Amino acid sequence: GYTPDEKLRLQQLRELRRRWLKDQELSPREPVLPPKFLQDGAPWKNVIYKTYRHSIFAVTHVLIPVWIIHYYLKYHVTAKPYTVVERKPRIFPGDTILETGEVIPLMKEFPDQ
Amino acid sequence: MLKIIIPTTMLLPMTWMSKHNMIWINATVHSLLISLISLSLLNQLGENSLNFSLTFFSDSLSAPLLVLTTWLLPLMLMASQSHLSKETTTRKKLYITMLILLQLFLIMTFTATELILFYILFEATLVPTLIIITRWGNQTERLNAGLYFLFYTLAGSLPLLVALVYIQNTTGSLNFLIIHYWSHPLSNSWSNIFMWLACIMAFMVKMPLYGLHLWLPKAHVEAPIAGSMVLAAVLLKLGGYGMMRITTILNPLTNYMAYPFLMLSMWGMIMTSSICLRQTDLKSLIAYSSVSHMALVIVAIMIQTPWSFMGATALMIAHGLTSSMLFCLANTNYERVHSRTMILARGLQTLLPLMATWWLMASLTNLALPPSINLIGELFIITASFSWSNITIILMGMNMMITALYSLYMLITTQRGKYTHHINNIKASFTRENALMALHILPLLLLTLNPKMILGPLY
Amino acid sequence: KDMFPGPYPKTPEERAAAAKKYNMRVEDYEPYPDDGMGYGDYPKLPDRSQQERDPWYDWDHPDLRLNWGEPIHWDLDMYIRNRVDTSPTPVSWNTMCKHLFGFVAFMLFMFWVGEIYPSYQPVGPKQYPYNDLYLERGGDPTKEPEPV
Amino acid sequence: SAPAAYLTHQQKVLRLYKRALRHLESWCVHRDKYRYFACLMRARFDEHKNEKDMVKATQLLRQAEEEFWYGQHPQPYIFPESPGGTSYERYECYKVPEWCLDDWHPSEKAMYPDYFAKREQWKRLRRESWEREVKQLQEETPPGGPRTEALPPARKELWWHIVTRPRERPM
Amino acid sequence: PPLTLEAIKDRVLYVLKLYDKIDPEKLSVNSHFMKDLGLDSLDQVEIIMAMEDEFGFEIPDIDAEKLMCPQEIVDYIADKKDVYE
Amino acid sequence: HIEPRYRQFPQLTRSQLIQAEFFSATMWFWILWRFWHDSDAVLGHFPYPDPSQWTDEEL
Amino acid sequence: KRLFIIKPSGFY
Amino acid sequence: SFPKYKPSRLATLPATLDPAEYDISPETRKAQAERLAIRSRLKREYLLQYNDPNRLGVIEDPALIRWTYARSANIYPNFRPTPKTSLLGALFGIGPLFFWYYVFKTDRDKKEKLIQEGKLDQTFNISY
Amino acid sequence: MNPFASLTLTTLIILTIPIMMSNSNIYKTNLYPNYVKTTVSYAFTLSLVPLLMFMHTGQEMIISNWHWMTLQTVELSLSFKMDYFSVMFIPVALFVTWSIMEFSMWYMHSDPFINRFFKYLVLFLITMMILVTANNLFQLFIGWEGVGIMSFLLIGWWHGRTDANTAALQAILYNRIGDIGFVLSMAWFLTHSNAWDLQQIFMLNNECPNMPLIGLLLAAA
Amino acid sequence: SKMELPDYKQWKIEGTPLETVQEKLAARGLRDPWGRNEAWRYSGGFANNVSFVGALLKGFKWGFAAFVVAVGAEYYLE
Ligand SMILES: CCCCCCCCCCCCCCCCC[C@@H](O)O[C@H](CO[C@H](O)CCCCCCCCCCCCCCC)COP(=O)(O)OCC[N+](C)(C)C
Repeated sequence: GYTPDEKLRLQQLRELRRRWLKDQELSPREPVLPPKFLQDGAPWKNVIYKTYRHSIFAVTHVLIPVWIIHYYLKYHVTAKPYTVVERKPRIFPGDTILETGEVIPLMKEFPDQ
Repeated sequence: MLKIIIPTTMLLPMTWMSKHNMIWINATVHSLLISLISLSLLNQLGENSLNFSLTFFSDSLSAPLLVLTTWLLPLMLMASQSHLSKETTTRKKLYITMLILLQLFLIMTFTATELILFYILFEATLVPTLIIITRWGNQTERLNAGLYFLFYTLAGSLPLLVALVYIQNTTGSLNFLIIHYWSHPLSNSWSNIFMWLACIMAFMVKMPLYGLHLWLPKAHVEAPIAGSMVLAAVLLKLGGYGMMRITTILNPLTNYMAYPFLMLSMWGMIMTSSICLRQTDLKSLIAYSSVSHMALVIVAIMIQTPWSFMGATALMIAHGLTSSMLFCLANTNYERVHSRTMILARGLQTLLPLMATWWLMASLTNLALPPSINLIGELFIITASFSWSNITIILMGMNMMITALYSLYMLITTQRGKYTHHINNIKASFTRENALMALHILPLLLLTLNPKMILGPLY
Repeated sequence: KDMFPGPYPKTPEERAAAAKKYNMRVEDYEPYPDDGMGYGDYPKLPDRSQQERDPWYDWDHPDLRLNWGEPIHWDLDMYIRNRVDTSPTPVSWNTMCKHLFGFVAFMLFMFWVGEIYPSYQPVGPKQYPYNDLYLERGGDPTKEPEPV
Repeated sequence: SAPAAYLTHQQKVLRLYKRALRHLESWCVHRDKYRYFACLMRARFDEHKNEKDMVKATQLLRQAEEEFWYGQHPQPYIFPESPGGTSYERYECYKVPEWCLDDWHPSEKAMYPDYFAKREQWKRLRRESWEREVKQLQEETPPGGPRTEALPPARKELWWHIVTRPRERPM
Repeated sequence: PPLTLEAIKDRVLYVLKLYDKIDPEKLSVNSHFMKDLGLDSLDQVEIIMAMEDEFGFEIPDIDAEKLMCPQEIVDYIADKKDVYE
Repeated sequence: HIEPRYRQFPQLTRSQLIQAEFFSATMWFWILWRFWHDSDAVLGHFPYPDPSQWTDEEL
Repeated sequence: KRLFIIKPSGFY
Repeated sequence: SFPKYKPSRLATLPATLDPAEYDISPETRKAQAERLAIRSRLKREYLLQYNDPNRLGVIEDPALIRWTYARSANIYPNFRPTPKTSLLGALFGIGPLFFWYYVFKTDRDKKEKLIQEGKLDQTFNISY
Repeated sequence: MNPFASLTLTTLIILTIPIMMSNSNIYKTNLYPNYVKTTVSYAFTLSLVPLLMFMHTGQEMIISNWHWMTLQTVELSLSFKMDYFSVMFIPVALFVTWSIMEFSMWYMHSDPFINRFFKYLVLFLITMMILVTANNLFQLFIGWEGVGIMSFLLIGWWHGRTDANTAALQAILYNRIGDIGFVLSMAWFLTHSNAWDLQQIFMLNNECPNMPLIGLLLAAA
Repeated sequence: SKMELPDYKQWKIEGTPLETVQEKLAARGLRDPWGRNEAWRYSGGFANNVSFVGALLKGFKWGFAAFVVAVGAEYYLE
């Protein structure tokens, strides 16, 4: 059971608030200054984005790093010992490419499945 | 060098003769230049300590500190120059003189060389910082604070003084190089023990020790920020520098006398950090964080293992920059709202972003995470400490716990969360603010790339 | 002014000034009391983490959740939320403690009695079934020193 | 939004009812079983003492509180807006108070001429209004009782507080 | 669902209609709840919780005490959702 | 693109159901094809008591 | 657009 | 039901179970009327402060200042020596650090006797 | 071999670039995130290759391109061991995270600051890569702790409600408690084995280590 | 572009499991006013719960067949 004065209060504030929110709305009010702007717009004049965008993007992000980092590879690996240490390949009974060699052993095993 | 030191004197005439509304630019620009000149000193040598005049030398231990000390002046200027404005021109012009006079005493007291010269400057630093704390601090308590800052230094320093004189009588010269070479052990008895404390207590006061640190928070609560940045970032560290110096003598006695101070330190670190976890107001929180880190330096010095001195150097510098950074970064809030108490700031992030970013970087390196020079500085001394006693890790680990918490805490309490409603006072971040803290934090991050020039002599 | 907290509970007739001063006259004024901890003439308030106070009320400071001049609990910060929450719990406290600590206890003892009787070894009685394998021994004798 | 008032018995037993009923859904899960036990529950409240003297009744509450507290379920369902919430304040990151925009400086303020125009209209309305709420508040109030706010009588009515809260999901 | 005032008043009555104790023809947006209709509070709690439940919206208790007129309700949700429609 | 309804849930596009059903069927097709491709739930038999002649006992 | 967002000035 | 809740320092009893919530006398109702009176007094005040155009700046509430004051400046002037606090302070003070003193010193001695009189010294530990 | 070498390091490093682009105006655009999903896509495409060179011939690699700080005796240096584990694991992370990218573009599509959110995503993943790859133990520690703090930044994303903040703080707290053990171990290997490198430590510790393993276990906890 | 509300009248309770419940309350004689609301939208329309194991076998009806095509390919390879 609200007191009537409370009722009119809540009514008044409700009206004022809807008035506020209605005031909040914007129209063609969204705006911008004119917009180097030419440094971007001139480049877009001839680009064919549907394929070319993926082109340039991939060009940078995958082509440049590998060229660079591999050049850095000739730096650090050619420069110094133990910069890169391989596990050295397993060598089975089959001949090495280094100089033939290698041999199978016994093969005394019998029966199957 | 005598070359860097003259211009530092020369700014004073320049300050006084500067046009009344241009002085900040003068002092700023030339202080930056002289910083860059200071930087050339850094080269050092891999073997012999660098030398100059008969009366100066530049050990690797001093050089990064010297570079830092030269580096701070512009920063304090950028912080100060809006904090004060309504002050009369003659008084302001009087004011920066305190700062520069101060750093002049620092550039002199780092390169030493005689330990009596080093002492007299070591104690000479006390005056300008006193004047600054007392005349330009806010609120009443600063008066009282002045006294605590003062006597705790002198009561420590004075016996050291007499002790110094004594040695140059019991041996030849007081000079550092020869005493590094002519050094001979002092041992047990009882006279030699009092010699020990006499040559340690002053240095262990000036970088606060847990049983004696009481003046330090109560200094930082009071001092105008330009006083705070120096009182935190530098003077502590210089006390550490001197204590690293005088340990050329002593031994083997240090092996026997380290224990009590290792207890006050190893326990005081966890303790003060714990107090740090529940402050009422931020400006103190930072201060106790500072003591909580200096304890690490002081054990790092006393276990005397080379790793420990490496870590000593690194942590001294890193904590320098990060602490000063937190202070200016707190003063900004204090100016925007005059709250001081941390609770009123509340949702400061909501109303402005970039400061939240600096809060993030700064606190983030306060907790020390890799590969901050703070961290790497700290990990070494944990290593050497662990060599010294396998148990010790259980203490260090707790530190690394709490220093996380309160650090993040100061972040999440004064930022993340709701804005206070009525506090309309905030006004969207000046350029100088961002400029300033960017100036703290960038060097701190570049510096990680090249530790090898900061680790110091025992590298 | 005089608004700042004043020393010592021991103001039996002057207590009214104190109760007024913190804005809580209704003899809710509770000094800690005189004691050597040295905090005196400050209201002792019941412990209550801020969750306990009503969320739906429109507080002046909703995160702090504690309007305006209302005197603040001493250990505000420990109860500030994000810290200790002393909210009431449907199962009683001691029962909580007993159930969990007892649970971990049983968990451990059962565990270690388990450790006494490994699989493929066990208590001998069950071991009559549990026995198996042995098996593990192998390797060329060289492996005894190929690892050496 | 209807502050205070020292509490009374009826509303008390009512809130106990909505509460218990809700936890009862939290148990019964299915709309079905929940419906059944709900009807059974209200049936309990009426079948018991829907009318009685007070002194017995409070005892009946003291019974009910226990009987509830035992059955209250470790965690009730809670709507996200509610203080439990899966998102009690997810959006408080966003609700910036209006006065803060009043700071953008002209190069930004130019970009929304309309909104700012309307806004100065408002701020004008307030600064014009305020003395009236002063005199009225001064008027309707006795020394100053438990009640909060007071009715409009000819204009305005302490409105700036509520009317310009930053809605609910600003972003 | 950007939602509108008509949608609120409509969905609300659309729930009040289904409640048995109300006789649907007598229902009106302004129709009173106790002085008109004998539903009493013990059922009032039902209609309010069941009604908020439709939205997933939550009703604070002291505001639940007022309630009564359905228009007061649609007003209330209009405030909390800030529809301004 | 979809409308709220108030009970109907206008389950847009058959293609959705086509996809869902496609993956469920894809699942069973895999588990079964793999079940026929091999029975990995078994391999080689094992036994216990064996024969005393293989071991030792004498008397 | 349709409705005005509030937001602190981001210019500085 | 039977079991009954048992309140603790970390689990304060819910308000619904508090006996004081029930028994109620008109003077106690005057207590609630009073509490609402002062609470309404102050909140009315805070609203008069909160929103008139001319304030602009922050307005700190006095109670918070009494608190921050009482978390620092007021602690010492009171104090009082009391044997409970004094002994408790000696305990938390000198105690644990003596504890650590023995705990480190023994280990040090142990490593001493192993490095010297013994020969269990670590190898490779050339870093130092 | 060599192509494998350039390969893995590329399958890491390209991830860094968008963060760099974070100061570029494209970051301020709505357009940014799809460059990120595409970025992880290329990252994965590249990421498969080392696994296959790892397949049929089975080779494994360590590189330590640049010493960072030469101490006495010890000279720690960043070193990306690329064993079975580290090679196999990367495509997985790239894969699922790429799916998370595409998901998040829709889950958050209403949300402001979404671009920042993606920035934090990549920023997290890269630290994860720091952890899985690192040979030198210290580098494992930077990957460790950094992943921890990214966890903190993301848990608190809805920073308004307190519960998010407590959750974040809670996570950093227990992680830190683990970090104590991590540091204990990390010191002990240096004091004893004199190392901080998996080569050193695997080599010199045929003897039983009675204690470092348990603290390291706590860190694992 | 508001969607219309369906209908007040149309939500019959008779087909619902809930009707059984109202019967059970009728055994108590108790009245359960809300059911026509609760049951309407949920149980009473599209609702017709899918079997659990049947839900698990959502793809089996086609998968077994494509599998038959697969083994058919097996014999075809023979
Ligand atoms: C670096 C960290 C510092 C840690 C803490 C520093 C020292 C704390 C311990 C303080 C030492 C003792 C002083 C404490 C007060 C004693 C004097 C007096 O004020 O205390 C009386 C009461 O205190 C007790 O009588 C004294 C107990 C003292 C025992 C503690 C000593 C612990 C040893 C500490 C180490 C000592 C240093 C040795 C070198 C390592 C109260 O006076 P009063 O009210 O009028 O009369 C008594 C009232 N009666 C009759 C009702 C009882």
